[PDB]
Amino acid sequence: RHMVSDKFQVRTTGARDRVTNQPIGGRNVQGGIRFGEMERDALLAHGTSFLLHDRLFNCSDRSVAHV
Amino acid sequence: DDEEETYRLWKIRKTIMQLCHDRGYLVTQDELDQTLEEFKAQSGDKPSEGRPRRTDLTVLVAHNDDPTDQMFVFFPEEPKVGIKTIKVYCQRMQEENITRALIVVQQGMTPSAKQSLVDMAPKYILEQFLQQELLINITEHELVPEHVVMTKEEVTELLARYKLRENQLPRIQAGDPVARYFGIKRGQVVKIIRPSETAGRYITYRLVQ
Amino acid sequence: KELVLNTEGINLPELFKYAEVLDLRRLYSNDIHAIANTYGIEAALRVIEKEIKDVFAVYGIAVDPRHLSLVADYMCFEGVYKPLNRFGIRSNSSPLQQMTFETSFQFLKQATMLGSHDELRSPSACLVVGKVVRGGTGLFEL
Amino acid sequence: KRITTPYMTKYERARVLGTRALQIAMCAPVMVELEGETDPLLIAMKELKARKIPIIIRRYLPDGSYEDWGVDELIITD
Amino acid sequence: GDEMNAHFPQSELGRAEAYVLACTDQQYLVPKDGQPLAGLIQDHMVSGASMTTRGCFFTREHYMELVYRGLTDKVGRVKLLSPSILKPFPLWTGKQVVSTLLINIIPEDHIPLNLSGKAKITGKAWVKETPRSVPGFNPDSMCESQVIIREGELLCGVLDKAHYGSSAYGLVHCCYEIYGGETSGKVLTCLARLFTA
Amino acid sequence: VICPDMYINTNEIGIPMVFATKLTYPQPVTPWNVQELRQAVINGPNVHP
Amino acid sequence: LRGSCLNCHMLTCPRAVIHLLLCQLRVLEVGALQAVYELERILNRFLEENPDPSASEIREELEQYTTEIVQNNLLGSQGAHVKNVCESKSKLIALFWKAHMNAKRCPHCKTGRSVVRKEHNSKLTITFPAMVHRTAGQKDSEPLGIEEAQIGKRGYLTPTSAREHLSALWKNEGFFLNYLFSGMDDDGMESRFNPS
Amino acid sequence: RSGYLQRCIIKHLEGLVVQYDLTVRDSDGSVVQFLYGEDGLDIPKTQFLQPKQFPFLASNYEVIMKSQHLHEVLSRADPKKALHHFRAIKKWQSKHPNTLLRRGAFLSYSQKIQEAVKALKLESENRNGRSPGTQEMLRMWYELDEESRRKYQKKAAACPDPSLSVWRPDIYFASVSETFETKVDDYSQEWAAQTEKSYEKSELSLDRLRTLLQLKWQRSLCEPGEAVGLLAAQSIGEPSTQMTLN
Repeated sequence: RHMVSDKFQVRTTGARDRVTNQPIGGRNVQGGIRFGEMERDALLAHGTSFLLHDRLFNCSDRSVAHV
Repeated sequence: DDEEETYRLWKIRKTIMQLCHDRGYLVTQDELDQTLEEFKAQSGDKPSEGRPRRTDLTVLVAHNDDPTDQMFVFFPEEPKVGIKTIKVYCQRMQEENITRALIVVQQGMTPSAKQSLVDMAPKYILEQFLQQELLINITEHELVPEHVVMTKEEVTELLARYKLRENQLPRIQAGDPVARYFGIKRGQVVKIIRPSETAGRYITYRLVQ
Repeated sequence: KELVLNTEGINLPELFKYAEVLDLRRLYSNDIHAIANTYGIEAALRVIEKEIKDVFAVYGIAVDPRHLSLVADYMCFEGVYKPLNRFGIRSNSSPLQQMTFETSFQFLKQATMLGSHDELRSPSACLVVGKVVRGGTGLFEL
Repeated sequence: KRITTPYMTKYERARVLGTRALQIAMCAPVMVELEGETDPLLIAMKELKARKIPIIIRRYLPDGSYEDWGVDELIITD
Repeated sequence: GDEMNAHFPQSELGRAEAYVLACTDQQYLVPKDGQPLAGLIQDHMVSGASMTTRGCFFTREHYMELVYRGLTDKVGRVKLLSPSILKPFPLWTGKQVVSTLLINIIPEDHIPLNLSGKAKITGKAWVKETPRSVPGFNPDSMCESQVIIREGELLCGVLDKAHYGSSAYGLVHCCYEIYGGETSGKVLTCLARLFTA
Repeated sequence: VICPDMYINTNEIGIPMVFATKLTYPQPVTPWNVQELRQAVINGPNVHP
Repeated sequence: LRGSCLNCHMLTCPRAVIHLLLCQLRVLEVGALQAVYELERILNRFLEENPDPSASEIREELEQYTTEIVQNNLLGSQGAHVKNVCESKSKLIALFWKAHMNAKRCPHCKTGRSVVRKEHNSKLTITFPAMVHRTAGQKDSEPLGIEEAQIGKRGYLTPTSAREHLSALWKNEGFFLNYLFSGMDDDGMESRFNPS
Repeated sequence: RSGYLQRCIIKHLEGLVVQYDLTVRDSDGSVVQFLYGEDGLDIPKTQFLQPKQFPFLASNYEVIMKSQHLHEVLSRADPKKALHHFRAIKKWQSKHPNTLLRRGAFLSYSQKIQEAVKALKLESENRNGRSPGTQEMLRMWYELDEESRRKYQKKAAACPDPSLSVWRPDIYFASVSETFETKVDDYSQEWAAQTEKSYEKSELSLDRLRTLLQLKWQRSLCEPGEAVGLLAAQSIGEPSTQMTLN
């Protein structure tokens, strides 16, 4: 049997969260990826800022604000 | 027990010769390499030789700078040295006009004596030295490096080269035995020639703080 | 073949009374503090490294002797011997990497009570502000 | 002189080849005649080995004061 | 059963820093101590020990077949070699084969390279009881335990775990140090393909 | 989830059609990248590329 | 508040160490270390200067070293910010907190100083001192009020009383608690701190 | 268990960027050291520099020369300092058997005049800071001419500080460390004498070899740019995870 439900997950664009404007998960509305504590520690560790500026900044929650 | 007492006396004499030379004051080579049994010729038994001050080598002169300064070495006999002897040699030093003296006890020193040191300090810098501290060197040891004291010109050449502040050098308070072994105070830099095994023989500047 | 004996316990001042039937020059403690005050800090290092090495060595692992001689000259560079779980790392210019360490509130409180203008070099600071940081790629631009 | 070294720092070559593949990816004049493959990742070797890099590398010295380096002044080599 | 996360950069910057800063080609070794990290796989090592050993005779068409199969067609004009033996039919030997992969895979600029290291299987892996008692010759040299590659044409000895394996002093190990990364990676993939086909 | 297989490189991973089809990459269409992005806007999200 | 006093509304620590650490902090406000270590041989007293002084120790070492380090390329209106000063400042403020919690009696007026207890819901309580403090204080005004009660005088302290207490505390020790609460030089604001 | 140890140790040193001064600094303008580990070498190939990997760059020489483009780099480096400096160091060591010895201005002078002052019988009171056969020479040194003084006080200073310390190995060519120059020298006078007494086809001279090894050194240093602190954090983090054999 499926020891776990071996279904997959994928998303490029679509409906995101309302209050946070972040891609939701679930796999049933085409969810996305999660970057926990260890992934962010690896990102601190590799020595890269442009990767963060590209993924977390440009892709996750980009919003043209005004001050 | 007199045997062991002159044994320790001679140990102290040898290592104070070595501290003198390492301190950079003229000592002849015969002196450093002197047999305990040969030192037995210059002085003898525990009471026969007068233990307290038949051996005060108060006289070895600073010479590279100018043959005028000549630091002082002392050997009291009261295990908790009172301030009275301190005033005694306050007198002896003002009378002869030397500003560098070294003391030795055999149990420690009364706190009030150590305080009475502090106020006379500005010229009267009299280094305290328990007999235990000078039992055997801290420099003759594998892991311990070899230090040299730089002058301010060479520290200046450094600070010019790297373009840095004085708040970026590694730092050390004077209480560390090696620091006192020389007599560095503060705001001075001693490079370190500590060996290595990766490649070997680093050079690193350490700021006394 | 330098014959050895096996002692236990730290009172250095006492060992000297026996002065002529041992080698008081090649003498290091298991403690990192008994020799600290008797010899120095450059005293401490070689023994710190001996110990880390052997604790990995009873298994078989052994890191290259460059990591060790790095981690020495940061966990002890102000004379005294500090730890790094919290004490040494407290000395971090950026309180936000500490905010990332254990509890954001404590080190936010540090930043508010101190009021330092962070020079924006540490990874935490210039990563959270949104610029490119000195880390790896990002020391330079066009 | 410079208290850096004329020599190829791998991060420099890597990141600025990324920058040049970006350059020719977007609107950018085609210096070296694109002999087939449109992709400037495959033509990036051509750019570099033909030395079509007027790019200004702002090597930053310990704090603030920098250097600028055109990639030809290095020792790019096998 | 563990998971794996896939990612793609939107700009050429992240793409290229993955191409070269993050690749296995020029990050081929472990910089912790300077020994390889992406060696060759075990299933493609018994193959190695099968071909390159003192005899496996291929006639022509077979030879050209293997050499094309394991060559990732992008090439252009392909080089060749000459029959090792020439008497009845132009036979070959496997070493001749695998050498071709180098001669075509090590770019036209430079020249192939030497080595005289060692290989995991001892000299006494296939030993038998006792020699006809004769001095002079020794089972020590002129043996099959030591790769002796001279100008990119293996001459004696197997390819054992050492070289295509991820250890110090290996074949894909040294290729990377002096040619770059991409060519070492190409060597690895093509050699594996030959070893499967 | 991942599986131990051979026919991909030690420097290359083979992606299924879902992630190779849904995920994209932006590029202004210059007089030199014409055919590729043209066929891309032809096929789209149903067939690769 | 636990490091404070009730009678004089000052800190439980004597004023001498407070003034010494004030000088030490004003040194740390640029980041100096060797001078932090060299000031200790000299004592500190009230702000005053006169020709031919008596047997006393001065404080203007502070300002003369300040103007000296400004004169030669090592101090500006911003202030220096390095690592060793960060370690030193963290340790010295930790020691100031230790001195806060390591003082039970007041050397100024020898009061009782009823100890206070914290609660995890942002509340403060008052604890009546033991008989030892009531008998050791003085024949004058004692921590025991004009009332007779049984064992246990634990009561809630209203935030207005604690507010006026901290108000007195700050209007007394602002000269220290402003530099403690300003790691950089307070040139742009140059304002006093309010306990509100 | 080893996993939790990794996670504890992950709370660690982060911001240690080796600046363009080639001294490992930190985030806050601080200077924690001067030369990484020894210098530069993060063991990228340091498994390949030193030990018995030369009989591999003895062969394969010409590619390792051309591909490395030595003529492309000879006009941007001067191989002068590393020669005079090393020769002087060599002489100093050759004449100073045991450096680990107190030697100063007139210590040697005293060893010299000790025979004379033992010859003459100049005895006195054991007065202040001295013995009889000492004070006389102590004074004698005063009216001594400064010529022998200069002669002696020349040979009193250290074999000068290390090459790496005064010459930054990025700019100046041939900046090798002590226990590696001994290695290249080992192999120089160990192969040439070998090959001449070997069959020796070997088109290569006893100086191309030197230049080659020195270029491999200068190549093997880690460029500025990489934050060494995280490197060490992982390198202890892996045995922090690999603790789990037991």
